Amino acid sequence: PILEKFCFTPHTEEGCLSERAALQEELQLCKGLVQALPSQQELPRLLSAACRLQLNGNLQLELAQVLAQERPKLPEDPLLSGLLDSPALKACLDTAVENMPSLKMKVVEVLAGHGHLYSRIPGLLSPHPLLQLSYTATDRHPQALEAAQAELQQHDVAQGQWDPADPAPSALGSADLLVCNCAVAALGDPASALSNMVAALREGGFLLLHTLLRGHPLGDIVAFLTSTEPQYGQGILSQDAWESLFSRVSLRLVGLKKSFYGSTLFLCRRPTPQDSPIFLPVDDTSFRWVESLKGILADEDSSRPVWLKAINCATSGVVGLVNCLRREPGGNRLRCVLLSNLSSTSHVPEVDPGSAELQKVLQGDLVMNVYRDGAWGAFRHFLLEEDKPEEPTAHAFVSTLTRGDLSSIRWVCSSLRHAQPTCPGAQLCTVYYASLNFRDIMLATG
Repeated sequence: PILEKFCFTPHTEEGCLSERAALQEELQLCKGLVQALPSQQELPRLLSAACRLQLNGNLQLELAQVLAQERPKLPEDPLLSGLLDSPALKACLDTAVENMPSLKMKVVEVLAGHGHLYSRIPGLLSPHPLLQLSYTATDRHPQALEAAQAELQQHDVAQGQWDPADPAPSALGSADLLVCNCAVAALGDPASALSNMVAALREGGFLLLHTLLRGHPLGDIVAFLTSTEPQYGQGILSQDAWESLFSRVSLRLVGLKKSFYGSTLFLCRRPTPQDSPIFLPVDDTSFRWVESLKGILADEDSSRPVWLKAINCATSGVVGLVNCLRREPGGNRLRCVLLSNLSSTSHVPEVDPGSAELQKVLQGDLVMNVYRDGAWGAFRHFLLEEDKPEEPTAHAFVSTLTRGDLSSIRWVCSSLRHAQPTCPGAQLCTVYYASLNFRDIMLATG
């Protein structure tokens, strides 16, 4: 079985990877070499080689090319691909999948050869049982991404010839989701590439963009490097620079995921033609709102989106209601807004049409808009940790978790922790040395 956890997820989060210890050590290593102009990781080795040839007046040429760095191993560096291995990628992909009028998803990757997302993205969508995915990876040159062609084949992907700078090919046409991995890939120009992508992006689609932010320590460090290649430097931009860049192409930022050192992950949704939205209260306890909603959904001719908003009670289950309604005919109009605060001291934002928050969520236009404890977010599914739970216990018994295999033998908590069976004529005894007999081997062996 697929084991998951149903967790709340803020739309905008900061300091995602701060918990990781290895990433902090990597940042310390990279800044140490940067200081005064050391690890098995590729990026610290690259900086060590840059400092090695010259402590001063280093050739941009010599640091740029060096053995063990010609490979695109930077994306394999934990610092650069930290967020992708984090749950932020899964949350963004779930957000993209959820807000689709159809059950099929069309995703295209730009500069896929360097991005390498083609290997990682398709796996994360396997847990969705009904989702059907059509993946296509595009890179500037045919020889680019020539390696790993078997890795592409094992997944249901297609090659590409699109270079983002030029207008998108008609073959890609309209796609639900665009993934770039701009952190490692090189874009000719930010505004031009964004214009081309938004041209390729369908109406109401999503643009998932991964970038390193300028003005941050690691951002400045990468800015110093790759100075030989101007295109990569243009990819590195300020957070406000990216925010302004999105607006110019009329692309609205639905969500943002940021790392503690500076690596960030942008998610944007192409605006859809503004339509007057219906409003229906869904907090009535008598459930008489079903008839009112039943009538509205009946008029399938109307294309007005319908907003079910519950604000009276945090326990209202409108989330599942809209989840089930969307599948049924005429469900494309449904969109949810719920205010569920778990703390009384927390305040409730106003959802009046005049108020700003409702306008902002309408502009975002996401199906799920759940506000809890001062942050707009939506519930998401994450695979839970594989390791079995363990706790300190005074009572435990040796058990073979899998019959017939000795490698499984491990200590497990014992029912004696409760000691209810103890009674007069029976007593509990500590065990210092426990012997093994033939029958024990026969049992463990299976």
